[PDB]
Amino acid sequence: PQEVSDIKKFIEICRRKDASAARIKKNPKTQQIKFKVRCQRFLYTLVLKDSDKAEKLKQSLPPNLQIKDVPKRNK
Amino acid sequence: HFATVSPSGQRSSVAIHTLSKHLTQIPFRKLNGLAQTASFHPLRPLFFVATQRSIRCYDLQKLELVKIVQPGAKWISSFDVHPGGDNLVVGSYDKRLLWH
Amino acid sequence: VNLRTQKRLAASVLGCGEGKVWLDPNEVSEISNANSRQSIRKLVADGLIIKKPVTMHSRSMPQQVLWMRRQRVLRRLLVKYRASGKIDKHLYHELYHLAKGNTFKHKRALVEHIHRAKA
Amino acid sequence: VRWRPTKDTFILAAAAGEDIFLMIPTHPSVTPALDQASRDILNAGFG
Amino acid sequence: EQHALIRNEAKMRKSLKNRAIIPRKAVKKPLSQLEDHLDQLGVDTEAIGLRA
Amino acid sequence: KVTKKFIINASQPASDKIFDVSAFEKFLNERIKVDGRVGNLGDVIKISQIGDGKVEIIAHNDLSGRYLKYLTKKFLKKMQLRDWLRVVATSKGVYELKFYNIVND
RNA sequence: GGAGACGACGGCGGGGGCCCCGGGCAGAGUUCUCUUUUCUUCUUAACGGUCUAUCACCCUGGAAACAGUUUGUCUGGAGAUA
Repeated sequence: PQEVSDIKKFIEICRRKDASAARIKKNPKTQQIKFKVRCQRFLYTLVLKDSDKAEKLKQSLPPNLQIKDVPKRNK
Repeated sequence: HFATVSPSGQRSSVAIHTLSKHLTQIPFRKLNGLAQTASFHPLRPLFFVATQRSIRCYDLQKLELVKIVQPGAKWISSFDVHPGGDNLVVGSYDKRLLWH
Repeated sequence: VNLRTQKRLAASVLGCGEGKVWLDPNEVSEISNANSRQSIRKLVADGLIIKKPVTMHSRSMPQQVLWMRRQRVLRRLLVKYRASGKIDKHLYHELYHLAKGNTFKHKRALVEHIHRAKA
Repeated sequence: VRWRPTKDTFILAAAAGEDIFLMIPTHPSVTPALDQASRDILNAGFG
Repeated sequence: EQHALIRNEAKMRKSLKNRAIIPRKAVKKPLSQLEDHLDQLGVDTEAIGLRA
Repeated sequence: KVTKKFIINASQPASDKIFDVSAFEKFLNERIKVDGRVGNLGDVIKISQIGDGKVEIIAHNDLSGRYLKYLTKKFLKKMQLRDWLRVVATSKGVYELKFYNIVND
């Protein structure tokens, strides 16, 4: 698992041909936003810290890559 | 604040001087290379220090390394930050310009 | 009804001992009918199998170490004085040996001896 | 040789050898008021 | 006499040496017992009755 | 300069007429201790009632809601209601006095 | 040529776990009287990134009015202190 702090690199990782899964984590107690992408051999997580950039990133992610929000109380 | 870079100063190579207090401090002991140049970010409290092979970006509010950028160069001569703060230009003695 | 099986499965699923599992006496029939770890979880949720709380447990120097500590503090004080320039190298060495010997007993005594030496 | 970015003063910082000199060059843009403000900025950390 | 009775009830429930007991929030209690105790203290009983 | 707002909710017991709000307030008045001694009811800890049936406490020291719950249990079983009433923290600083679950017969 | 590849003991120091003490949240227990009360939860793996060091080694320089230094010992022109 690797950390990402740059949005363009997260975009290119998501555009990689083997980018398998994606999810968005919102931690409201620490007002933090994470975008996690599963890209075969690593899991990458971008730390955003801002909701405006979170929305812009969600709009800018590739359409084929189905972005989704992870729910509470995982089954 | 004004920062000075002395290549042969070893662990005293980079020094930030606060003029309002006449205080010279050396915040970053380890630099992983011979320091060549340094600059302040245009709109955010980050410090770029360029040694012979890399440029290390340091947040000054935490005094912590936030980034390392590695131009494909042998001996970095100069660098410059965009007024925007998201692009770099690196000129090196290997006759190669690198836009980052 | 025999409830050894239910006792063991309930302890295993509740992560406690067999002495901490409690089966409802009035519902022995339903507990006996339960014979799977999903049915026993259903009973645990329903309140017929209960994990009891833990039992109340109400709670309400060698001369080697002395010498080591006194030597460390004395040597630290000599280092501080020699670094602050109160003493010089040779008087520092003299005090070093004299304190290694049982001449000094405490920091203040060292201090008055330094006063006598310098005055 | 580098200039102090602020327009409120006229301060030049040079590095020769192992020394850094902060200087006030004589230029027909420095008023008496601008000069005194610059000198106050320089000798404002002597406290 | 009431003090002696309450002491007797307490020592009756106490047991000797540190036995783990079922919590009240886990155990359930009957309407008959609740109504009896309440009207011993003097509580009008039409308040309760639907409950559970 | 920090103040504390504690709420004791005995609305249901008061409506059922099993809990005396005035008696409970008096009980807290004698038993709340400030500097290791009871009766030091200065401008440190204050106590009042609202007309709807709850007790409000404004604490300036470090009165712990655990102490408030402990005194609540004290009064409840002093009136002999411990076996049939419990105190549940339903909010940040609101302790509600409700009934234990009841099985029909 | 290295690693694999290595004895026993002693005290000393660093670090991680356990034990202990306090505050806070939630719950449970005693309570004729007393006890701002007693007990329980408060946890974070592999792997990856980054920062962190005793020994050791290097440069300047040249020490007795000998110095450095450990709980102890000792080290130093075969280059100490700094």
